Amino acid sequence: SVYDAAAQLTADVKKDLRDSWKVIGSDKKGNGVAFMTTLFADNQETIGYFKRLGDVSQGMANDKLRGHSITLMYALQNFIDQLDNPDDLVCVVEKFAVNHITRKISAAEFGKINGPIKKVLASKNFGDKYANAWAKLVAVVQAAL
Amino acid sequence: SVYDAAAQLTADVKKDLRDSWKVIGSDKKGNGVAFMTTLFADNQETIGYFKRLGDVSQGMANDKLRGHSITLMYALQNFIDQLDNPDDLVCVVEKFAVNHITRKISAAEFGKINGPIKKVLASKNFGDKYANAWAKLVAVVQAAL
Ligand code: HEM
Ligand code: HEM
Repeated sequence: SVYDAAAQLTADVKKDLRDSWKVIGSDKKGNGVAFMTTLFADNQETIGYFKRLGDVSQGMANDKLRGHSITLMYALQNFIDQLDNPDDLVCVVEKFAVNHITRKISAAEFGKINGPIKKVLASKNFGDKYANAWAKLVAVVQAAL
Repeated sequence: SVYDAAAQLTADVKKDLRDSWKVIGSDKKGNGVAFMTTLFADNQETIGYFKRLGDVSQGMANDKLRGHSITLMYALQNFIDQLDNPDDLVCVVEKFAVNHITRKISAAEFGKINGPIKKVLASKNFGDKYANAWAKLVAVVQAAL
């Protein structure tokens, strides 16, 4: 249940998401592409889903991948801004879920993004505490898949 | 080319776009929905395109329509943030273009959003000069359709 999942976003979890997002969200292009390339490096089996992007191994040099990556960061930006209103958070999460449901992405495969996020945050000096806070936000989307 | 359409946006147009977005972009849920409802009111022929959203006459109460409207405002947020780097603006513009190209939305039909934007801007006291600025940004997307 997406509503129960959303209820998991307590005061301290929301604070950690905001604090960390201030840093990660400052460089959407850089951190967005980092999220994606790490995903393709740690989970090669997911690469097939991104056929439209072309050769994802080109990383930042791939215009389609860059455009996709930036936009992805704005989806996360959207979530952060809706944290105060669970009713609004839920409707945007369900909107993005559809984008993935139509691409045949399960909750399990969607969860594979947790690995990249934890790594990127770690390189930014943000540990498990923050990695776990983000896992909860991700869990909200997984509940709609 | 889209690059030609983008690389031509001037400092004065970027200035007006940013000043107006400061206000319009501060209430993404309200202004986003206003954009959509005004479109349906003045261009009823477009309603059929949004069947996934269900009964769009429900307005704000329609969770699907609300989720779509908020997200659309972030697409614009994206555009606004990439104004000083045509290279990034182009890759994101082309990304959103595909979303519409897939729905068979022509450059002419996409331009229908100009009316709603003009009216919403006006409700906030941003005149024709500001409406023309936005028409120029919309044209960047049109160059890609
Ligand atoms: C933090 C997690 C994630 C977020 C916020 C996110 C966000 C997005 C956004 C905004 C889009 C564009 C939607 C559209 O225009 O159709 C997208 C597309 C896509 N996503 Fe995700 N995504 C995430 C994780 C994943 C994961 C882990 C997978 C699969 C293992 C996945 C697979 C896809 C696919 C297949 C597309 C279509 C790409 C294309 O062909 O253009 N996403 N995602
Ligand atoms: C200010 C210009 C506009 C922006 C920024 C914009 C943005 C968006 C975004 C972000 C989506 C979601 C893409 C996805 O997840 O697949 C979308 C969907 C769509 N847009 Fe636009 N759009 C604009 C104008 C228009 C206009 C004028 C039309 C039609 C004349 C149009 C028709 C559609 C349709 C049919 C969809 C699919 C809706 C659905 O089934 O979920 N858009 N748009």
